[PDB]
Amino acid sequence: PPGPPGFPGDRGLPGPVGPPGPPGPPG
Amino acid sequence: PPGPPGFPGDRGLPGPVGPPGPPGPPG
Amino acid sequence: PPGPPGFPGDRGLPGPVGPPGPPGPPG
Repeated sequence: PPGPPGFPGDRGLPGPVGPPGPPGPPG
Repeated sequence: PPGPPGFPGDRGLPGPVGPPGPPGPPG
Repeated sequence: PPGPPGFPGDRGLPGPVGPPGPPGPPG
């Protein structure tokens, strides 16, 4: 008889860090 | 006897890029 | 026969927030 389903996979890697933000308000 | 368990699932796909940084400090 | 493949892993989490932007214009 056929075996049972394989074990579910691991969660993926986290995404990369986001890019830098934009310039702040004028002084 | 039944066959072996199936092959393990693949790791999930990488997550999306993180959000852009917040605005900088005042000038 | 071996069982079917395992369910694929769930997608990774979004990355953390990017660095703060630079200081704003001198104004």
